[PDB]
Amino acid sequence: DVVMTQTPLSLPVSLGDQASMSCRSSQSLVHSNGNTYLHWYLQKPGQSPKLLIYKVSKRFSGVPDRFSGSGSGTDFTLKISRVEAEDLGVYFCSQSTHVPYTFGGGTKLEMKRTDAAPTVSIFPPSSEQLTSGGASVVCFLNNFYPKDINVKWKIDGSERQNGVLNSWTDQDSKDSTYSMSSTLTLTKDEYERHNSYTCEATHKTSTSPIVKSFNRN
Amino acid sequence: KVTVDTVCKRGFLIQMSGHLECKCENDLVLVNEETCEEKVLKCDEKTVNKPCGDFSKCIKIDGNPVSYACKCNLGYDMVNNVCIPN
Amino acid sequence: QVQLQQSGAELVRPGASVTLSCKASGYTFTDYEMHWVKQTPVHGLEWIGAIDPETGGPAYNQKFKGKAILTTDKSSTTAYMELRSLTSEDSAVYYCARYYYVSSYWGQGTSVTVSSASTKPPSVYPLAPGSAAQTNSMVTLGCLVKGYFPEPVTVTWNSGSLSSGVHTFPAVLQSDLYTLSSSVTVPSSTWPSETVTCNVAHPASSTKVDKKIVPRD
Repeated sequence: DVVMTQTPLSLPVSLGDQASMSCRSSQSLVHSNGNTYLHWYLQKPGQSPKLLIYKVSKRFSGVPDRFSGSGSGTDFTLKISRVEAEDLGVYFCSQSTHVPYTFGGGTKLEMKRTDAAPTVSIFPPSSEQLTSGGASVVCFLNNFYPKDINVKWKIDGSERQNGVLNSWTDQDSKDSTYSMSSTLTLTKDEYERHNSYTCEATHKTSTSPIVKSFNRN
Repeated sequence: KVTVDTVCKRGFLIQMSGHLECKCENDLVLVNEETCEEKVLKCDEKTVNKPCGDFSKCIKIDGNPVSYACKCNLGYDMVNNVCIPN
Repeated sequence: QVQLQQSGAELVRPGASVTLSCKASGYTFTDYEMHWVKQTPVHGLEWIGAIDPETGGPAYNQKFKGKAILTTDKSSTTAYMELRSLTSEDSAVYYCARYYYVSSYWGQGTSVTVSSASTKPPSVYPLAPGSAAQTNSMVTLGCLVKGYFPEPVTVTWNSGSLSSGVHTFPAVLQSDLYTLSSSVTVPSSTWPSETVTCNVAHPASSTKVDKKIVPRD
């Protein structure tokens, strides 16, 4: 199979910037008919991918002329001359020279802004839940930038991976930040056998973990 | 022979110059009045009889070292490498 | 104009099969192949196979041989994909697309969710701070909405009067059931002196729940 690799995974830009993305193939995409079947798509959230450029550099009907593609053999490049708000989304390249047809992993074009440290909030089980035998501790990590973030749960100091459910928001359309929710679910039994519950965030804005804790006491 | 009831294959009717024509979608080429197909860029054994341009197809020419060429259909002259009615 | 109308969202028990449809209109059906493509967050875009509607002949990505079966019906200009013996790996969005050297038009996509659950209302748990908030500070409250099926649940705060400072996190399916959480952030001068309530609706079970967030004691 031909593997398609796209760089970068995330392209933060400000409106009006130029943008450039790379797509490389593991095998030449020149077809025996002379053509090169390398195409670019834009996919916005909740929608299907839409064709932008086909056969390396041909603009699909109706596509704004700020998009241009170039390249040859294995290396290809999509450029956006001046980024607009409607351009944010995930850009996929794909080849239809070789069966099976394959796609790259996508480059996500996103809004750049200044760094923002997450607001971390931790919440113990409600009494409603505890009467059922289950216990969930919830940690929100809200309105942070950049998007990269790591969350570790600690029970009395011991790192715990089982029982953790995580969910991420898309980039906020007003302040360009990201947010995260992390839920650690236990039995009431195990929950009452421990004291310190701690949500620890690793993010660019602090060199040490950002820590919210709750003591059952 | 293009009329209001012609169905343009991978193309569409448009008034160009005086009357109706099938214009190809994307970068396809005319293989006849009402048929648009993919344009190969090389004429060799792997593309024989395939479209190489509007009203042009890759042909195999029988001489010694067998050769291939993009030849216009009957009724057209390759003028500066573009088929145009004779 | 050219239209590819895919069938609605599917909820499928593990081991069952389901058949997806792609109704083509606005072009000559037999002039283009139909491709089907799978999309997941983990594995990205994957070409499933192609079918020539003039002959019904399919060609398959080796990865999906035996998992997918492509047919076409000329009279109705519809392409079908049958997925067989579904596992959790088959949960995805599935697209059909019109292809002639490039896929210029795509369907809107079909959501397939594999789960053994029947319709099930959520449990709705308040998330309230453990400690009182300082003067002129922000307070983050929340609601945990867990153990439901299928999507969607909706969440609002104070019947939608609290809209800024809200983060509703996308639902996550785990062990056949969805979990979702939502946070809201308000000045300490507004809560708990004014009431804050998350309103949860699950239309599939005709469930509507209001959960006032009360301070912990």
